[PDB]
Amino acid sequence: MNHPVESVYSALTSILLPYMGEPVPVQRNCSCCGRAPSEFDGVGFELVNAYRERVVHCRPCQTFFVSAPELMGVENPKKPTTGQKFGMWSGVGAVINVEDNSSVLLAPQGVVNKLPEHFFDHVEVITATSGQHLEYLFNTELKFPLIYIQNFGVKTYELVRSLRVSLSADAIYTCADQLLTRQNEVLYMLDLKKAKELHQEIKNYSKKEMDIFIRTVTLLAYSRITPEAASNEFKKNNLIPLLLLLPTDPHQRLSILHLLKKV
DNA sequence: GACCCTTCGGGAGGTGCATCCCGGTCTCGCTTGGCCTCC
Ligand SMILES: [Zn+2]
Repeated sequence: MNHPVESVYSALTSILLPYMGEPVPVQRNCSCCGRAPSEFDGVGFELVNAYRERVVHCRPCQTFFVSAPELMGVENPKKPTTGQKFGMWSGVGAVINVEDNSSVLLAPQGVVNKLPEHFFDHVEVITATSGQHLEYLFNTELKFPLIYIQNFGVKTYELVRSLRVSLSADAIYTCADQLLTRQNEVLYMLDLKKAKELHQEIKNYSKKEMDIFIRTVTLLAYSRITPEAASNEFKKNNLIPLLLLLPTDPHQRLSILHLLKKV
């Protein structure tokens, strides 16, 4: 009930209830989220995946494995009778406003084309690829708390177990269907407040100065240039006030630099 | 049957010629249904 998968379900995949079906009561914890059945009210969906594994899904988890061609379009013409699945979407992002329960679907142009017009009524779909997700996050006024599924992907189990609610702009969790262990959440943490202030301060610097700053920071983060050389370049180009806004973590530096080079 | 006394100075390069060219890969880290066999 009080879990991110329920939030995304109610906001985004509660549009496919009429093609979902009646759950079959179960006694084991859902294999997809992994949470105990105490919050599923004792019921569940019994299902077999393409690897012939007996899998239980809860009401939120099962929505990712539902075929609704009449609502989500046909994903592959070679298999008409199965449609686009939220758990099989790769390169498709989604921002879930938990408090408002509204959702925006950042899908590429091909996915938008495959979606029937009935889908756009329930879900507001903006045409954007995986590269323009950060553009949408940057420009749009996000409402918190929210769940930012950067890439729905195909690893639905790792997407559900990666779902983290982003309470504020300081730490926006980019869930991209890769298991969000505490060891790789730095790659999936988007510090949009710092990125926005760094972009605001990038305006004071010339295009050449900002290209030099970005290249120096990227090379240093990959240990291609010595810190002495990078410091010399920063001092010669007067980029120290930019550096004071950088996180000390090189992976965070790379993430925010990707954000800057996208905007 | 004991020492003698051990040389100088020359003069020590010149050239030529330093290639052509190939030809730089497949992959794959996921799930699903369709189709094809087959216990
Ligand atoms: Zn579940």
